[PDB]
Amino acid sequence: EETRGVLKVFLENVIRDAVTYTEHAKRKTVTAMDVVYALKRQGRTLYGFGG
DNA sequence: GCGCGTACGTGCGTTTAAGCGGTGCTAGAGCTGTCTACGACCAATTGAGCGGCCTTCGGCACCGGGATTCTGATGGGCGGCCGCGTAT
Repeated sequence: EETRGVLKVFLENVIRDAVTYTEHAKRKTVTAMDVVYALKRQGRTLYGFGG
């Protein structure tokens, strides 16, 4: 139960960062691309899927 | 170290819902195409900003003068010294 709470914490913040750009971009269908930059912000850079 | 307790791992059976590949639909990203507003650039004038330089009143904490309270030598008067001393 404890971890689910955190998992949620983490998703929330990242998706929070991600969603804004997508809105910024005048679109709904939020991209994988945002998922990542948003991750790069919080400080969890990912190698694999992007740009 | 040791001992008590119990909770969490390992199993089977029951059960529940992910993953698969099948189709359909249209939304929303991506492209594309024309206009023009807003930002860069160059100019000239102006005062906000920085170095240089020294300001004044208020607040913390040390202070100031005057009446008043407590301690000390002074002193006549009632008593006691019993022991040397003059007079008959």
